[PDB]
Amino acid sequence: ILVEGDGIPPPIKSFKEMKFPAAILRGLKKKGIHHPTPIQIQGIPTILSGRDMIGIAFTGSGKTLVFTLPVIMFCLEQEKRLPFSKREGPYGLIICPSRELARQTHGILEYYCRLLQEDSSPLLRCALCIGGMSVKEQMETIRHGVHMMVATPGRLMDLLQKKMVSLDICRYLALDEADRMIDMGFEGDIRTIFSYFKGQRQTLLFSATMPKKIQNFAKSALVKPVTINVGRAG
Repeated sequence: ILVEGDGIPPPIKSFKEMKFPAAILRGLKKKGIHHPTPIQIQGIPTILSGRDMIGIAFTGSGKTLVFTLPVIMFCLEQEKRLPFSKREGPYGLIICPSRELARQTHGILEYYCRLLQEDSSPLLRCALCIGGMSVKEQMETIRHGVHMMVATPGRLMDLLQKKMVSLDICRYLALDEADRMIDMGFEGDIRTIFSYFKGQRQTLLFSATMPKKIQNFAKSALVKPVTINVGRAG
């Protein structure tokens, strides 16, 4: 693994020392996840410190936990401090290239959120904003307020234009497969989405590749990120 940037938070070698709630630790074990992977060991402390992050990583590296477990922890703290109102949120947004990936990530979020609620946390609310859903479905969930939203870029753009969603309290934005999303034509939509932020945000970008178009994108999207590169082998 290769890490670049100033002020790199030290790596943490176990999930327990990363301070996840017990319900999360129990759920990792139920999923057979016992020890962290290299991008988790270095990436989770980076995200928990509040820094922006570039993860050069692909499926199999354990990237998904890097960008899903911190945002659940942040939302849980926020919901305790001040319960979310109807029409409030999202606080955290994950954008990905495909319906099947968004569904998968959303289900991961709801899994951990269910585990937390079975252990006397509040129930956090997670929205899926993709194609093949009606105005009806989407409007419904956003009516109750949303902690976390998982979206594909064209659908999110539609919702933002129609003022059905607002990014006014969104403080966390993760881009999963940013290379794939730009190759598929969504650069403009993603860049436009960033301009819907009225205030500051922590931005995470995950990509298996890093060609010049993506290097330039990341320069525009992120601020002083820590880069973590798992390597072509790992």
